[PDB]
Amino acid sequence: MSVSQQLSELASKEKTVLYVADQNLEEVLCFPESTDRTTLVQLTDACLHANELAKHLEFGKPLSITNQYSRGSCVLQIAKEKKDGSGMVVSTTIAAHNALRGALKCSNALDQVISQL
Amino acid sequence: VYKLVIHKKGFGGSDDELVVNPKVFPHIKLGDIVEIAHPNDEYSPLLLQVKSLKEDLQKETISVDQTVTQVFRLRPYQDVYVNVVDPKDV
Amino acid sequence: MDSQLSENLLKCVNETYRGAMLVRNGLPIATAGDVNAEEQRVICEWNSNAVSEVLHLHDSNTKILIATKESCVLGLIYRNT
Amino acid sequence: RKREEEEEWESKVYDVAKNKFIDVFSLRLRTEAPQRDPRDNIYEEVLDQIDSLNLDPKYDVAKPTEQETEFIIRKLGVLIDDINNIKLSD
Amino acid sequence: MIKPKKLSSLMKQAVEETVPSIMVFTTTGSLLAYVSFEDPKDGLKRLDLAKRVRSIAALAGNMYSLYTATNPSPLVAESTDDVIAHQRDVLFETIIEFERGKLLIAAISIDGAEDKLYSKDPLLLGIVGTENAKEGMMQIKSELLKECITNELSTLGKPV
Amino acid sequence: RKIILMGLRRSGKSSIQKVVFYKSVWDFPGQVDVFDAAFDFESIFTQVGALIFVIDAQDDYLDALARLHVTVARVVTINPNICIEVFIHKVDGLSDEFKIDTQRDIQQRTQDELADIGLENVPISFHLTSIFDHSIFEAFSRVIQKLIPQLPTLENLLNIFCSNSLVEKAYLFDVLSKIYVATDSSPVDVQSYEICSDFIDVILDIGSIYGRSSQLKPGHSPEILDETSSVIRLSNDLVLFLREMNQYLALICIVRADNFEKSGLIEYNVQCLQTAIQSIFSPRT
Ligand SMILES: Nc1nc2c(ncn2[C@@H]2O[C@H](COP(=O)(O)OP(=O)(O)O)[C@@H](O)[C@H]2O)c(=O)[nH]1
Repeated sequence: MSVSQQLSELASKEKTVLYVADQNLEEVLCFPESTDRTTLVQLTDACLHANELAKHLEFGKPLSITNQYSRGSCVLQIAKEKKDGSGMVVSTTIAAHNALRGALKCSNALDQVISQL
Repeated sequence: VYKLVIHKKGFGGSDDELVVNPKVFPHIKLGDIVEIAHPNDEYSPLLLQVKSLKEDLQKETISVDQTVTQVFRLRPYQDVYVNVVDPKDV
Repeated sequence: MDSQLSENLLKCVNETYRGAMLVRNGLPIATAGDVNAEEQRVICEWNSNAVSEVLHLHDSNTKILIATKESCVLGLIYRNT
Repeated sequence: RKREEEEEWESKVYDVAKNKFIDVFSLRLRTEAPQRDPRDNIYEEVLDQIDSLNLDPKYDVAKPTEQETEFIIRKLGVLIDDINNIKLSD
Repeated sequence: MIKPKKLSSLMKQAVEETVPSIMVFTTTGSLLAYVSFEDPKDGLKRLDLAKRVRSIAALAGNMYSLYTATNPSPLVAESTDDVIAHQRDVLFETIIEFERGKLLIAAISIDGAEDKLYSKDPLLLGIVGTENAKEGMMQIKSELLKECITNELSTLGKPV
Repeated sequence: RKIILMGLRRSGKSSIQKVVFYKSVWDFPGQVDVFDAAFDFESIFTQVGALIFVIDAQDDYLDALARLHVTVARVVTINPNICIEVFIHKVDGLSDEFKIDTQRDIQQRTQDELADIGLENVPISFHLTSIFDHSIFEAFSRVIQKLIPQLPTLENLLNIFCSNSLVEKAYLFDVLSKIYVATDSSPVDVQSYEICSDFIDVILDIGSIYGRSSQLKPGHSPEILDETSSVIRLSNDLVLFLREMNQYLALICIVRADNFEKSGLIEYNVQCLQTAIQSIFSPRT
């Protein structure tokens, strides 16, 4: 069970949440299994609206949105579309100041394999 | 709070004083009486009867005929309160 | 890019270290030499407790010299052969 | 014989301008909504049972000599001084 | 009073080949001032560049305003509730990566007063990158431009 | 194609061309009609797609209706693609009860004699015009909309632009004549149309006062000028804004100020509609 493997390895040594949610709120829930709150639907709605908005720029399709907040609340996301053409899947993860700038790219590196398969 | 759109009776396929979208108002059936009033009521509210259900409108919009809005001092493109009242009270 | 940082990065690259890689804790700031075909994301995602490490890929033959202090990482690219 | 080509041109430029617009009404806070599909989650475990890639960051550690360590700790300090010696005006 | 020629001269010195356009706009997409790498000589070459910069600022202000209503700060750093009470955070940096460019949106924390020359809309610094651009140099340029614009806009409220 | 303003004597045609045309519109006189051979009527009526007959509401109109019926028969025997419109005129002095009864009487008197003649295939429209109001501009706009073969494409473009951008009402005016080429599917309010007509007056007058440097250079402008864009915010939670589309066209939209907080997205959709209009009206193969 690779889900329990990453559920021990990406919730312990860097302390980040992981959401692999989508448009219709099929919640791949909190990987430390904390309280869910209302930040998931807000972040997923903002990411889908930002992925809709940034297609109209000249630079092309977005790969990632690295949204750094103050005093160590830095959030990175990667949005990828569904294979059956029914929407998009985001990959939300929240960390500290230097916790994102570091081993969080490992967590999104496993999460993009998850969103592929 | 819903946006107030005006239409013309007999124009564009609309033959009623009130056009109610069923996907905006799922609790409104045929023959109901709909109270349309201003926020912070200055004038009398408007009561109209539902005679058709068309899905051409967008969300949070209710279509009233232009002369009915001109009689009741309803400004177009404004917020209105949409409520359903019993026929025995009015 | 400043001129003194550009000449310092040119002083980083030589006939021994064929590639220079300057990077913050998460974001790159300066590149020199042959920095392509991965070998940059593994420097960006790198984090460890100690300060002096030597790393090479087990599916490649490129050896990287890595130092990290004051939230700034320097990477030197040279072939393991 | 030439008006139909003009109509096809107007249809394809109408499709281009339809695809190039921005839906402002979809670009709002549709949150605080109830859940829709909380059951379809077993696809996550049956796809991520193994899928041949659960692999840690590799960076296979050899031990540094003191010459290269001294070289890189001398270089990183003056590069850090170059970073904090930056200025907007030249 | 704000002088846009002063802002253009302040942002002209932070422009390299990998950073074509640096602009300052509001959260509603209203552009204040902008620069460019190459200065156009034709009129239409200025007009299409100004239209592109205005469209970039118009999309980037709404892309910042979508994320400004979300507080992810309680969902990290498990500690006491006084620390959570100290976590009244506002967004100050946003980096978006594309195939053929990069975009950085940073909110300029204007000094002087909380109601000096903005009606609850912070000025946003937009930095446009390319494929060869590096995101860490853009953050250094963003913090230098923010700390210079804030000192430049500290003398606001000009009289008569 | 040309527009022919027919009618009888003292019907109001010269006042219509004083108000509209004088701030191809041709005014045939109230006498020497199609029975007279003073003009080559069959040559002119082939090239004319819109026929407008002006009928006075206050005066007796049965001789005017007979002249209109024989003119309709003449132009149908000349060409089957002509559009016929009836301009009921001089309704400024009439009451609100009088206009509806006059329109009902004129329409019932006309549409039954159309079946009595037998030319039921042709469409004949009816308009209530007055030179002291803006209804003559709206009636001439609905006349002009029939002649343009590109009306449903522009109307569908304005419909999807109003639905996407939360724009309440949109018009595509011509700034020289204050006649709107296209509008959306929602009805045209007279209170909206008056302020949309005077918005062009304010813009053109201020741009005539202050647009003196460059602008009207005889050789060429060394720098290409910006398109004229304006924004007016009102006190009743409504915003009017114009964007210059072509050298003679403009787009005035009515938007709530709640929806004008996201004015950048509306500006982007206005730019995309500008690209669509400039690609439609460009010469092509
Ligand atoms: N008060 C008023 N007078 C009108 C109106 N329409 C037309 N008239 C008058 O009626 C006259 C009609 O003249 P007209 O038929 O246009 O002259 P013609 O074109 O040479 O045959 C004009 O001189 C106007 O003064 C109206 O709406 N109100």
